[PDB]
Amino acid sequence: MSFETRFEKMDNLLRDPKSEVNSDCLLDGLDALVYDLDFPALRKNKNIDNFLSRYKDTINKIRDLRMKAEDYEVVKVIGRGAFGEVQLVRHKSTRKVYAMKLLSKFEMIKRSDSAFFWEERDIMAFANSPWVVQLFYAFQDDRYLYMVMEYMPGGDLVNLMSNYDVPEKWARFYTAEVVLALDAIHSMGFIHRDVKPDNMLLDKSGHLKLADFGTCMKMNKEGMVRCDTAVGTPDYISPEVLKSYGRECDWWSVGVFLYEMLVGDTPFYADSLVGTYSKIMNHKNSLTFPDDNDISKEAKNLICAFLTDREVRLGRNGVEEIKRHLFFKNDQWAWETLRDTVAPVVPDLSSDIDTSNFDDLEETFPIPKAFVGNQLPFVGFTYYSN
Amino acid sequence: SFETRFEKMDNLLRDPKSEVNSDCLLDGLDALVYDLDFPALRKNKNIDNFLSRYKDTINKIRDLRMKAEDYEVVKVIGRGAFGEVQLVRHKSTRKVYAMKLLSKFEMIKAFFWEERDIMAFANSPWVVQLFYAFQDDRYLYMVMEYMPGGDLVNLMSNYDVPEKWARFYTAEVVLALDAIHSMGFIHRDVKPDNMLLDKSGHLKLADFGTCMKMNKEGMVRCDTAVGTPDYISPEVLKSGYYGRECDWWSVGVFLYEMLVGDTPFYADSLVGTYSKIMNHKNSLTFPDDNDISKEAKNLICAFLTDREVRLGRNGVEEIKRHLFFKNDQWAWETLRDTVAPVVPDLSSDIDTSNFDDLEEETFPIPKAFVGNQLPFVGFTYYSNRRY
Ligand SMILES: COc1cccc(CC(=O)Nc2nc(-c3ccnc(N)c3)cs2)c1
Ligand SMILES: COc1cccc(CC(=O)Nc2nc(-c3ccnc(N)c3)cs2)c1
Repeated sequence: MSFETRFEKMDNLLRDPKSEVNSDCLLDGLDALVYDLDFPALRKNKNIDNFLSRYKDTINKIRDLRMKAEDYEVVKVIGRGAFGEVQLVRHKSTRKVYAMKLLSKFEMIKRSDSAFFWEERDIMAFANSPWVVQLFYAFQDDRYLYMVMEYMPGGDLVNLMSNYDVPEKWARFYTAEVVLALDAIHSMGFIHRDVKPDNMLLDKSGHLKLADFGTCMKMNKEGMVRCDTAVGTPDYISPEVLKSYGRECDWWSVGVFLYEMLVGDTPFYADSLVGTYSKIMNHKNSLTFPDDNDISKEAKNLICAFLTDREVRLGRNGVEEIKRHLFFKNDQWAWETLRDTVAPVVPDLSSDIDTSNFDDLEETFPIPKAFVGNQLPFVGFTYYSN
Repeated sequence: SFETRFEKMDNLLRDPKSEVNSDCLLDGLDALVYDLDFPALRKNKNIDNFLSRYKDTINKIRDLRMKAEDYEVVKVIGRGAFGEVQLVRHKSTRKVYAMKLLSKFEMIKAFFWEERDIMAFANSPWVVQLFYAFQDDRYLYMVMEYMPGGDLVNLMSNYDVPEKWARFYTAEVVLALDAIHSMGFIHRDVKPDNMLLDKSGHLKLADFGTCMKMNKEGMVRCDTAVGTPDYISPEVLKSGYYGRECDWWSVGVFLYEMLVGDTPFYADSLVGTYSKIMNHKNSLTFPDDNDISKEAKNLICAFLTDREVRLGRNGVEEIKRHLFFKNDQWAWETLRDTVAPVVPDLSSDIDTSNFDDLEEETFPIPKAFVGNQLPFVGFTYYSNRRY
């Protein structure tokens, strides 16, 4: 390369939203260093003291100029999870409405889990699919991570399933939309691993979008992934993920969702968590349908096609072999124009902040005696849209 | 407003004078990684995971950004306290520069800020120009335009300086010191070693180590002495509240040495010279030299007096008006456009004939976080520069 080339390459890298060394990732680096060094113990070191003093006025200006939590008015707590809460907010200046997921920095470190969010960020930020919930801004402070997404007013599939005996027409529509959306994620080289109705959200038109990309992972050259982590609720997970694989695992979960929609309960439910794991491992004999003519021949066929060992699982050869399945044969929609058709349940909403589909809903780090670098696992999480 | 805050934050990342422009920010990451890559500290998972995460990236960054291996070293054209100056050729552009190196370890065992600043933004034909300023874990680098004509020490050592020449060189020093003063700085250490010659034989000031910013009264309050033992003014020597009058004392010393051949307060020992300075009232004497003109003597004595009566106390113009400078060859306003008394005859773009023939220890591995690279974050001048 030439002199100019090297300069222009470096210059563009400061401007790239996919760059690790963007103007924003670099500002995080400084902001972190200053948080982890402002203690009296460490200030005994002159290098540390002089540095902090030198960058006092500057670090403050930035802390006040950059996007902060006090820039938003909180409207309602629309959810709760492991390491935080999701809330309906209004950006005080623009007056624009968003869903904001908060993640506790102290808790994440304590609970040793402090790297999942990376996958969740990139997916929502750059997916640019009508099937993925859109990330507009990502920011932070010494205590939390913030994800500013577009608000899904229709609620989740858990709420839908709880308010209707789902007819087969609807189950076909919702399964198909899940299939198209999982395929979009796979096409970005990702495996979800724990697909559940809690992750399936409804837009203002009643169409599907996937959310909460916690368990997601990037595939290797062979389209494969390795792990050994703590399973949450085993109910929706593939046997091979519990036994610990490729994207076949996400198709196992689709069969569990299609079962639950039509039967009313999950196929491997048991009292205890360990109970559910046993039923999954012994799927070959545990999977049974009730004696009511209700489920069609093809619905049963597709369920069993997905609820088998990976080696014979519908999907092992690709999306198209799932799409071709007779269960989907219909006179209402084409796969290529489905998200343009009329959704089976269209939400009737009172406002831009209607929260009718959502059910009605502080330990910090100690002072360190030496350098601990608690802010280091979060440098570069920041993101802004233009 | 929302936009206002973006714009404000945006002008800050772009400003070459900003503390948080792309240049400083990249230095901040580069530093953190250097001060953390040790086995002791890597036992901390936060530290290990961070380093592993930013491995591939920090390397790309290091390979792209300006580094010392981008230059071919032609000769060591100097040495000083904290490093060496060398004639280099940028391997890609093939362009020739003088590069001053400063040992990061030795410095620890903050003058460079004033020096960097003056050379980068002076925008005067009297000041040596800074093009790039880069670093690493061991050195600071200052890429300046190469002065092929050498210093005034070399000139004075190869010629019996005639008065015509001494007038020219003094005048150019006067114009250049005034330029620094106009940037609100006291030079504090004016000497022939700091006076360099361009390809045309014209003056430029270099090595701005001792440079300090004047206050509202155009004064400096230093509790300790600063400068060279022979050029140091009585008031800096006993520091301390003083002004730019001190630089004019040194011009006197520089005038006397060019005409007499020796410094005015020279003595056997260094302590001896200090004594003679403090007694400038009786020590200043001229030899039986049927060549030092009446005015040359007058100007020397005008500068070599106590500050209260020193030529310059009222301003540059009273120095300029002095009869010593009365001549029919140049005007003050068109002097650097006149033909220099010694025009260097140079063989190439890398002719180093005016430079005498010339011919490493680092920080130990730390057991805990020391942050030895923190006093240098922001010294880089490459990404965000004034054009
Ligand atoms: C992993 O730790 C946590 C912490 C807190 C909450 C949760 C659940 C969770 O992930 N909810 C999500 N909600 C949205 C969301 C997007 C658009 N609109 C609406 N209404 C909700 C995206 S992810 C998990
Ligand atoms: C601070 O301690 C040190 C360390 C290393 C060298 C020195 C002497 C010193 O300051 N030399 C200079 N040389 C130049 C220079 C510019 C253009 N062209 C040419 N040929 C030389 C500028 S400053 C002092």
